[PDB]
Amino acid sequence: GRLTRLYLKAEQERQHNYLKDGPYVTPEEAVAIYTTTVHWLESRKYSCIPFPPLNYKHDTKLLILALERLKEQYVVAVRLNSSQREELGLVEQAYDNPHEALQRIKRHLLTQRSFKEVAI
Amino acid sequence: TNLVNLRRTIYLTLMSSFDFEEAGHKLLKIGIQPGQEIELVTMIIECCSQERTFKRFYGLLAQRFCYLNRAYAEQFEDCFRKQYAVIHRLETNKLRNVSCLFAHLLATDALPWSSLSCIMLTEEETTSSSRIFIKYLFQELSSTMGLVKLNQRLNDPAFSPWFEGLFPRDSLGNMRFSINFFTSIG
Amino acid sequence: KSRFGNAFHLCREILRLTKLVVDANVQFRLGNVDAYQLADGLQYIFAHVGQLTGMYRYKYRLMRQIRMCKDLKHLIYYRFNTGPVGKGPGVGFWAPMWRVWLFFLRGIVPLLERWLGNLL
Amino acid sequence: GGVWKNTEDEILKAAVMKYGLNQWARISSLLVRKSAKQCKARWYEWLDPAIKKTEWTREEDEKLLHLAKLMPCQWRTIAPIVGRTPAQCLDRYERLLDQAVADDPRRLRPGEIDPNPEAKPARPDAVDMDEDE
Amino acid sequence: HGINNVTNVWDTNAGECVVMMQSEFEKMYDKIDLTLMNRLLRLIVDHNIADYITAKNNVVIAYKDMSHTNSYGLIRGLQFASFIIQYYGLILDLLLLGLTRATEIAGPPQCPNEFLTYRDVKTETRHPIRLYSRYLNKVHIMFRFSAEEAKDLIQRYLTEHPDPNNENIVGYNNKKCWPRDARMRLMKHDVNLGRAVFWDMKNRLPRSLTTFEWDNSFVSVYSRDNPNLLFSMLGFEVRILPKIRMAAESFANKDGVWALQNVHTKERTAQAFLRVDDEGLKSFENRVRQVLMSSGSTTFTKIANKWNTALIGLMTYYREAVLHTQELLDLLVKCENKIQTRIKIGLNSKMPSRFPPVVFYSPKEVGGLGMLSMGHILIPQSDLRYSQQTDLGVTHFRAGMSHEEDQLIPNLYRYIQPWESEFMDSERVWSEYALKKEEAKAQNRRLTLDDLDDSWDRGIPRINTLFQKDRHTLAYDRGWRVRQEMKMFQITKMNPFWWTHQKHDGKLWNLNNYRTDVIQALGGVEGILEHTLFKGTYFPTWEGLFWEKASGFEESMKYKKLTNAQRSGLNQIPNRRFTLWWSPTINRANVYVGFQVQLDLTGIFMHGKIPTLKISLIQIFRAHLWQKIHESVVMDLCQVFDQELDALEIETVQKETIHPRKSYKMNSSCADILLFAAYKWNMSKPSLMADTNDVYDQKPGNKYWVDVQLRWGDYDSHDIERYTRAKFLDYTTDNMSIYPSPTGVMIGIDLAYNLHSAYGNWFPGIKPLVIQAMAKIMKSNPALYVLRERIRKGLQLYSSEPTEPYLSSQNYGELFSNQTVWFVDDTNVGAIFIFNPRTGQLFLKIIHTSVWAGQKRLSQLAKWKTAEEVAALVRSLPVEEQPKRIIVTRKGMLDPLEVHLLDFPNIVITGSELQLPFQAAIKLEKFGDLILKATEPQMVLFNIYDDWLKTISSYTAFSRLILILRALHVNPEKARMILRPDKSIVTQPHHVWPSLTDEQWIKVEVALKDLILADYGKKNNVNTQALTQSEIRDIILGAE
Amino acid sequence: MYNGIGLVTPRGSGTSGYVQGNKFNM
Amino acid sequence: NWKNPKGYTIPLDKRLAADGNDKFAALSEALFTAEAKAREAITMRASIQ
RNA sequence: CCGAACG
Ligand SMILES: [Mg+2]
Ligand SMILES: [Mg+2]
Repeated sequence: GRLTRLYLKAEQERQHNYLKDGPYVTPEEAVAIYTTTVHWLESRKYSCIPFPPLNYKHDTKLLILALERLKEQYVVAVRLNSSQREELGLVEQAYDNPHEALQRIKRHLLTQRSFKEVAI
Repeated sequence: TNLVNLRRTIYLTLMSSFDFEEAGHKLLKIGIQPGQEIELVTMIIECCSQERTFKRFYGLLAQRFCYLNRAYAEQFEDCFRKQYAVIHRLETNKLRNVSCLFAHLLATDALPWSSLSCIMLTEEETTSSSRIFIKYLFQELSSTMGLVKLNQRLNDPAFSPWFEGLFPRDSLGNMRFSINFFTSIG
Repeated sequence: KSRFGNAFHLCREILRLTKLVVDANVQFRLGNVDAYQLADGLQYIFAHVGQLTGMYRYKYRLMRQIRMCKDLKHLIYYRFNTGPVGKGPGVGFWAPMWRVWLFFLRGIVPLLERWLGNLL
Repeated sequence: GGVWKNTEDEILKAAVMKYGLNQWARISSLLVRKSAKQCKARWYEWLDPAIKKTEWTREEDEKLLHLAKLMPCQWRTIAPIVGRTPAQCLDRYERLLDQAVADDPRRLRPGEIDPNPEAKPARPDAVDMDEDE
Repeated sequence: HGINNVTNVWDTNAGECVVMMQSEFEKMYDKIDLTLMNRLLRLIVDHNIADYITAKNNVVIAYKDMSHTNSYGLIRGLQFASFIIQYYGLILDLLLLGLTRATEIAGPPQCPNEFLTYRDVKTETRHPIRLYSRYLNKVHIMFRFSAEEAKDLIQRYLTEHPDPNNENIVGYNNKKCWPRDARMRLMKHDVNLGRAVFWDMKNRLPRSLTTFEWDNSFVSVYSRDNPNLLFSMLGFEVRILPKIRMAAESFANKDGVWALQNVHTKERTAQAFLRVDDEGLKSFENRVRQVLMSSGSTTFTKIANKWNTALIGLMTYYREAVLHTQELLDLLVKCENKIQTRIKIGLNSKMPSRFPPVVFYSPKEVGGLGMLSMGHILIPQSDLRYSQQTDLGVTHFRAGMSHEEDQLIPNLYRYIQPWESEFMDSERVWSEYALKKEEAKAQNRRLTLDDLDDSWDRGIPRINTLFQKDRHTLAYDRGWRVRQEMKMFQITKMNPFWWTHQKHDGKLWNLNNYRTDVIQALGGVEGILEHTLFKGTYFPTWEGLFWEKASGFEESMKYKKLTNAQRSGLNQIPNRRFTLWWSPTINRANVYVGFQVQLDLTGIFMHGKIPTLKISLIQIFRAHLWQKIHESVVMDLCQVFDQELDALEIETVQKETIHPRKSYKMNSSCADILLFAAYKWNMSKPSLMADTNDVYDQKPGNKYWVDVQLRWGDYDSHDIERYTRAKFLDYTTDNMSIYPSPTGVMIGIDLAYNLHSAYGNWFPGIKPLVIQAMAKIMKSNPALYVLRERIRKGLQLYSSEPTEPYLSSQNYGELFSNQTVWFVDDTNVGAIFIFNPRTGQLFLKIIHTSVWAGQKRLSQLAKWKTAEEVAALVRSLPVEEQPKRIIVTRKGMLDPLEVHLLDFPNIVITGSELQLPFQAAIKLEKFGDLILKATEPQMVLFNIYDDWLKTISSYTAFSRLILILRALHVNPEKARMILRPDKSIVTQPHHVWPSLTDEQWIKVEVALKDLILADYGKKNNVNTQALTQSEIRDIILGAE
Repeated sequence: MYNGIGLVTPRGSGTSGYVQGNKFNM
Repeated sequence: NWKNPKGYTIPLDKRLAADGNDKFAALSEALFTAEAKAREAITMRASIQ
């Protein structure tokens, strides 16, 4: 507990200093970097990853993989708290109706730009 | 059943140890009496062949026991000839284990080369498992010593008659089967 | 309120040992026991204080008297039964382990008088 | 689970007066529907007295647009420099952005889970009651 | 294998030097700018996904009352954190390499080249950077330099960091973990090529993003004067020694040494020597420390399973690198000991030989903890002063972990296939599968299961996983290996198998041969059960026997009814089964130290203080059962001498009753079976009952003595013959012993191991007679039986033997026969119940509250007193009125009354699956008033046959009182109106029921059955119209 | 004897502290 | 704001009250004209190719 | 090596 507090003082201060002492990456370091990446990706004949299509053939298999992964934390689980029970509820809902889970997920990716507090 | 109890002891020794050092030392203090020494060596082979593949434990402890007392060395060579006799009944995994162990010890002078006479190279004399184990041991020793190293060691006049069957000169049918087979090896 | 401490319990395990020894001699003296049975039973008492008294619970350093009496017993029993003499009761060479416990008692008399004077 | 009915906002505010800003699971206990995480979020996203719920200035809009090009998509960073809260900043920027261009795949579906119910204003107490309310 | 295959890698002829640099990107995640990250992500993904990924990182991180906004780092617990890390790191890889060395290392977009390979050798050799990998934030680079390239580099380095004094070498990082010759030397060209390539690659990175740090890096040069190339990659320390260089002695021998082949020349050109990092050993030791620092009060079995998972992770990850890591072998011995002694400390008995290897290492099947082991191996350690210099080889070794005999617990290595072998096997099985499909798919005889069982646990994806339930939806699972790595930033359990995943890898190890070889090395399941309280359960074979898990009564009863006031009280039960079951070995007589208290009323000696053991053994010989077993065996040997009462020259010997505290008088014995016999018969000299011979000299009259005294053997002393001979030989010789005959011959019984024997003076016609008697006694007694069943309940060892039919519905007529049948309901104590179906009377004995003024437990004391009051009735009853079958409702009373019915061992005790409403019997106004109105304990004779059975049958009035009891259980304020139809509709005061005529009686019983049926259907969502004969009768009487 | 090999104290390491000579030494 | 043994209700702001860069523009501008130049050169060269 | 109290 003392070390998480001490780390978080240090880390709060690092986050503050970034906003004061500004982006550490220089405007012409970032551009050399962005340009190297562009010329790489273009050398590789790369195509962007598109937004998960509506009639996406794999959309439900990927969601089921996701939910399997999220469930897996709960296959030994013996006592859950309200966020773990809430998680299992939402995993069950998304297994039960994959299509509305998928529509929620795509609405999140499309719109959601502010998110809840992360616990550390 | 006391031989069964010694196979108990020797197996249990091998399965209960880490390095070939420990296994060997514990075995030798079990008090293995002469005449029954082979009872260990076959077990030294058997479990090694049952292993899913090569743990170098077997060849290690064996090539440490061979120069420890050449009795076990001649026993390993003669049991190699007996294994040449019966390898027809061998599953390929235990086959590869036995062959790779014998070749690994071969490249390290832990057994005489004379035991290698047990290889004939006739197609009426070579069953499938025969030539398969042969290709295995050949690639193994050609790795363990090298291509030029094996090409030097095996061509020696002091090694000549011991490669009699494996390189037959009496029939060019044998010469062709040997050449094609060994080429298909590597 | 009836939980006694290490002073009371060390005193009474020491008194239990002296009872055992005194009783061994009283059995000899009533005639119920030989001199050989007395000697073997005294050497047994002195070699088995961790079995017969429980005194190590209240002063666990006297595990070294118990280890020493065990080593003394191994040595004496080995050198005793050499030949046809064999493997059972009958060895009554008790002065080595007796003197182990006498050293224990000389060194613990001051500690126990302190503890028991404090209790009193 | 669900948006805040105005009785809950006022119990949460009375509890913030009684209990302070670090007892969110003590405050979470008055409200049966809400958990400490949601009470904390409601306070910080809607009921902090230091939240300007007033109409948007236009010094503030040009600050918001400067920032949304400076720190793109960093609404938690942008938000204290504008002075609003990240959901206020976010939807205000969406409004201004549609003002330039002048169903939608970008709006809440009926029976979907709203992500931030703690940002929306309190559903007012109704003409009736319930033994829950 | 890629280091080996770079062309002329090992040539140091022209001064060419090979450098192996490894370093992490030093604050790589911390320093991801979210604006630059956003911009770069928009290059590879939809701008909406880029913006979601960017916003998801800009969040508030809260700990308790602390909180800040993340503006700068990356949140590593994000689920797609790995994708950002790997793409950002790819950008840093392009910074390190340049877009030409990167595009050569990667290969064309159309034909990319595999991990460490190139298309040509002109492409391979063009550039110093030969081999390259980044494992998320850690980089491994292998350069090969000309001496011209190396010289130019060292120049530029020193001209940039000029130090004339030669202070270059001082703060250099090369590991001391290897021997001193074999590590990287202190040459100036080599130390300086190391530092120069570090410095030149560290200059390649904008320090606003990352640097390399020399202290979290490692460079190794292979040069003229340095033969080995070193690295450490994942937990593995690797030292590669080529043949061309300083081998000089052709070396292919060790189990954990990898032989590196060239892909072209196929000659083994080098050996890789593997250890485990000092970070790997610290990781494992911390992981054991964490197991040992657990919930504090955990079962022995979860301590053992967590040890097992820690050990399997260690051994199945590192496999052969564990071999040549000797600090690991010592760590494993120390840490397996640690686990064991935490388990021991769980019994307040740290002693060996209480807990021999058998207790820990015997499978969970055989009641042991199932610990795997890597500690019982000699630890090879060579002469200290010289050993770090030259890799001398081991001359001495130390005993790792102690055994019990020349015992040996199988080492867990030998059951884990080496990684080198796994990869050779995999090359083979997957190459052949490639040719097999590449050949058969056009031939249309495509591959199928059992075309491949030459390979089934084989291949590094097992050739086991193509035949999988989900092989369609595991082709879409990409990035799962990173996924698994990155889950440490999301959950607070650390998966020991973060590196592998069965749905893709397969199982990759199998430790079943290990459990069978550990059974064989413990002396087989029989030699294991020699240490156990089995042979005290009298289960004839171990085979038909299974253990309770108890996981059937954890969730099946309750969700939140378990409390912390009852939590450890439940985690003590599985240690009680374990302790009771190993008590022959735990509570054994040859203990080093321990005061040896004899248990309260038994002949059990506890050596030391095992509290769980004493509580178990104290509720097994409850109810003076030691006394009872002695009584029953001496009684029944005298009855075998009422059985053979005239054949030999003997008298009536009846049940010799003596001081009860004699069975557990473990120093002196006396007064067993009556001696009295008419004439003179000719006794032997003191032999063991084992033989049969030697009938012999003088025979005195009415001096025919036998003494049967019990015992509880330990594992190390249960030899009944030696004990019985010694007991006889001892205190027939002694004066404290009252033996009327000079032939007071001794019979011993081992209550723990169920053995028997005898030694003394045989009075002819005995050894074939006493042998017979004992061989039938040790199977037949009620006392030995209630023992075996108390022990079986304590162990929860059950067979598929379970006893004769219960009171199930198929027997509702059998109680009406000529034998007096008894029921009992021990819930309502209070007052006890006796329901006799054949006569309609009731023995309503009401129990006063003074019998519970200060009694220890309500339920425990009440259940035993109920059996004792049944026994007091069976006593104060004549012999003609005693029962033969006694059906008990509540299953708890099967124990006590069977012991109380040892003096009348003829009465049958068995359970009942049927339920009856004797609860409803106390819902009657009379039972609800009078019993609480009574002041003192009194027996109330009663009658459920108020005036009925004078004409009505026994079964008929039973089928009446069935609906009576049911509608009183449920309806009771409804059954009142049936039994209170009119004020003038009267009753008798000397009987409970108001008696009517047959038509009104039947109408009221039809209403009473309707009350039960229409009240069961509405609670069961069940129609009353499709109810069958049995579908009604099974609910109306009791429970189905 | 202890000819420069191994543990100085066999107390806090978890073995009984016996150093057997290799019957496998050449 | 942690302690209240008495339980006194404190006004919402009597609690809150007692005990309470220019490079970003440079970077985002550089990155945005980098995006622009990259996009335009990509479209130009890929539509003439 | 090895066991008692307490929490
Ligand atoms: Mg305290
Ligand atoms: Mg307390």
